[PDB]
Amino acid sequence: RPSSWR
Amino acid sequence: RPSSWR
Amino acid sequence: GAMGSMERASLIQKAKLAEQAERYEDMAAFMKGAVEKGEELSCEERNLLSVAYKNVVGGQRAAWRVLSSIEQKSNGPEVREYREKVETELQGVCDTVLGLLDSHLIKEAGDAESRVFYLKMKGDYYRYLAEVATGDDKKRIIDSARSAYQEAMDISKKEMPPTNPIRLGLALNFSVFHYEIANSPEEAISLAKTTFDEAMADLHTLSEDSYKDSTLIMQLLRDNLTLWT
Amino acid sequence: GAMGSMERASLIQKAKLAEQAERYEDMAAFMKGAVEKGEELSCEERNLLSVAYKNVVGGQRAAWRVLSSIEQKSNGPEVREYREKVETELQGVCDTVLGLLDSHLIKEAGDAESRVFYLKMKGDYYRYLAEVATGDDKKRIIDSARSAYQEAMDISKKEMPPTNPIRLGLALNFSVFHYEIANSPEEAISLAKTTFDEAMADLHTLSEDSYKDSTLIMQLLRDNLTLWT
Ligand SMILES: N=C(N)c1cc(-c2ccccc2)c(CNC(=O)c2ccc3c(c2)CCO3)s1
Ligand SMILES: N=C(N)c1cc(-c2ccccc2)c(CNC(=O)c2ccc3c(c2)CCO3)s1
Ligand SMILES: N=C(N)c1cc(-c2ccccc2)c(CNC(=O)c2ccc3c(c2)CCO3)s1
Ligand SMILES: N=C(N)c1cc(-c2ccccc2)c(CNC(=O)c2ccc3c(c2)CCO3)s1
Ligand SMILES: N=C(N)c1cc(-c2ccccc2)c(CNC(=O)c2ccc3c(c2)CCO3)s1
Ligand SMILES: N=C(N)c1cc(-c2ccccc2)c(CNC(=O)c2ccc3c(c2)CCO3)s1
Ligand SMILES: [Cl-]
Ligand SMILES: [Cl-]
Repeated sequence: RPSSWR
Repeated sequence: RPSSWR
Repeated sequence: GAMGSMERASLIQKAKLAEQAERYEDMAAFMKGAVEKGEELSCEERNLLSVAYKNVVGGQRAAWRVLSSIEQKSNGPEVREYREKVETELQGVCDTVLGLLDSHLIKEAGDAESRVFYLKMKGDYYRYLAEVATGDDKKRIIDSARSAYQEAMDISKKEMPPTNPIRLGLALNFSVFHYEIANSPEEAISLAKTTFDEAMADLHTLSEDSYKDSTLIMQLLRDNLTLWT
Repeated sequence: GAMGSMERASLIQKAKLAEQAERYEDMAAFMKGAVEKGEELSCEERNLLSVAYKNVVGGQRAAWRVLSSIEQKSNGPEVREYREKVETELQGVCDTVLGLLDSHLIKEAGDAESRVFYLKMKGDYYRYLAEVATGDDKKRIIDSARSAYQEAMDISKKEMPPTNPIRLGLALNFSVFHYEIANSPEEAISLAKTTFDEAMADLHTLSEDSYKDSTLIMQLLRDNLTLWT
C-alpha cells in the first residue's frame, strides 16, 4: 500500500 | 525493568 | 459532552500528555472536547487533533483490512459480524471528525493555513469512509472526498509556497486517493510528480529546518512514485 | 453482560480474530464473555485469556509509568488528574480479571495444569495493583500476590516437570515480584537461578518442540539474572 501523511 | 512472561 | 466541564487549556495539556503515553483514544477525546469549546485551534493544536484521530482510525483500518482479508478468504457468520463491528466503529470515528469539521471548524477557519488543513482532513476522513463503502453510497462518498481535496488544493496553490508541509501532505494524500480510491493511477502519478518537482525547485528558499520539514514529505512522494512507475 | 447473548464458540472464534487484528480490548471482552459461560477453559483458551488481558493492562501500565514520571518530575492538577484516570482504569481491569478468577475459574479448575495457570494470573494481577498502590493498601495487596504465587509454586513443583512452560513463567514472574515489589532481590535471584538450573538439567527429556518452549522462558530468566548479578 502507498504512503500517506499522518 | 526486568522481563516477565506474558 | 463529557469534556464540557474541563477547561480548554487543561484539555490541550492532557492531549499532549496522552500523546506522550501513547493513549490515542484519550488524546482524541480531549481534542474533541477542545474543538467543541468553539475557539480557534492553533497550528500546534491542529496537529494534535490530526495526530490523535489518525492514530485512532489507523488502528481501526489495519484491523478492518485483516478481517476483510480473512472474510474474503472464506468465500458461520462470525467473521462478517466482527468485521461489521470494527467497520461500524471506524465509520463512527470518521463521522465524528467530519462533524467537528462541519460544525464548525471549517467555516470559522479565517485564513488559508487553517482552512487548507481542515479541508485536507475532510478529504482524508471521507477517503477512510470510501475504503469500507460499497456500491452507490461509495460513489457519493468518493465525490465528497475529491471535492474537499480539490478545494484545499486550489487554496493551497494560491496561498502557500510549494514546499509548505501541509500543502505537500495534502497533495500526497490526494494522490493516494486518486490511485487507491478513484481508480485514476495516472492522475495519482501526475500529481505526485508535479508536487515533488515543484517542491524540489523551491528548496533553495528554505532554512535548514524548513528544508527538513519539506524533504520528509518529499520522501513519501518519492516512495509512491517508485511503487507506481 | 454484553456478551451474554453470544454463543461460547463464537466468542472464542472472535477472540482469535481480534488477536489477529491486534484488537486486544475486543479480545479481552470476548474472553470475559467466554469465561462467564461457566465452562472449562482449555489450555488454548487460557492462553487466549492471558494474552488478551496482558496486552490490555500492558498498555495501561506503560502509560501509567510515563505519567507517573512526568508527575514526579513536576514535584496545576492536570498531570495528577490524568495519571489518576489511567490508574483507575488499570485498577478496574485488574479487578475484572481477579473477579473472573475468584468467580469461579480457580475453584472449578479441576487439575493442577489449570489451577496453577489461574493462580499465576491471580499473582500477576495483584502485582499490577501493587505497582500503583500506596501505603497500607499496598501491604495487603503485596501479601495477596505473594500468597497466590506461593500456592501456585507449591502445586507446580509437585505436579509439573521443571521445564513446563507455565511453571517456568510462574517462577519468572514470582521472581520479578520479589525484586520489584517485595524489596527482596536476594529471593528474586535465588528463585530465578534455581529455576533456570533445574530446567537446564531436565532439557534432555524433551522433544525439539518442547525444548524450544522451555528455552524461550529460560532466556528471560537469564536476562533478569544478568541484570541483577
Ligand atoms: N504534538 C505533535 N505531534 C506535534 C506538534 C507540532 C507543532 C508544535 C509546535 C508548533 C507547531 C506545531 C507538530 C508539527 N510538526 C510535525 O508534525 C513534524 C515536524 C518534523 C518531523 C515530523 C513531524 C516527523 C519527523 O520530522 S506535530
Ligand atoms: N509555514 C510553515 N512552513 C510552518 C509554520 C509552523 C508554525 C506555525 C505556528 C507556530 C509554530 C510553527 C510550522 C510547524 N510545523 C508544522 O506544522 C508541520 C506540519 C506537518 C509536517 C511538518 C511540520 C513536517 C513534516 O510534516 S510549519
Ligand atoms: N509515468 C511517469 N511519469 C514516469 C515514467 C517513467 C519511466 C519512463 C521510461 C522508462 C522508465 C521509467 C518515470 C521514471 N521515474 C521518475 O521519473 C521519478 C521521477 C521523479 C521522482 C521519482 C521517480 C520519485 C521522486 O520524484 S516516471
Ligand atoms: N492464540 C495464542 N496466542 C496462543 C495459543 C496457544 C495454544 C494453541 C493451541 C494449543 C495450546 C495452546 C498458545 C501457547 N503457546 C505459546 O504461548 C507460545 C509457544 C511458542 C512460542 C511463543 C508462545 C512465543 C515464541 O515461541 S499461545
Ligand atoms: N505440558 C506441556 N509442556 C504443554 C501442553 C500443551 C497443550 C495442551 C493441550 C493442547 C495442546 C497443547 C502446551 C501448549 N503450549 C503452551 O501452552 C505454552 C504456554 C506458554 C508458553 C509456551 C507454550 C512456550 C513459551 O511460553 S505446552
Ligand atoms: N548472587 C548470585 N547468585 C551470583 C553471584 C555471581 C558472581 C559471583 C562472583 C563474581 C561474579 C559474579 C553470579 C554469576 N552469574 C551467574 O552465575 C549466572 C548463573 C546462571 C545463570 C545466569 C547467570 C543466567 C542464566 O542462568 S550469580
Ligand atoms: Cl461481533
Ligand atoms: Cl483526566
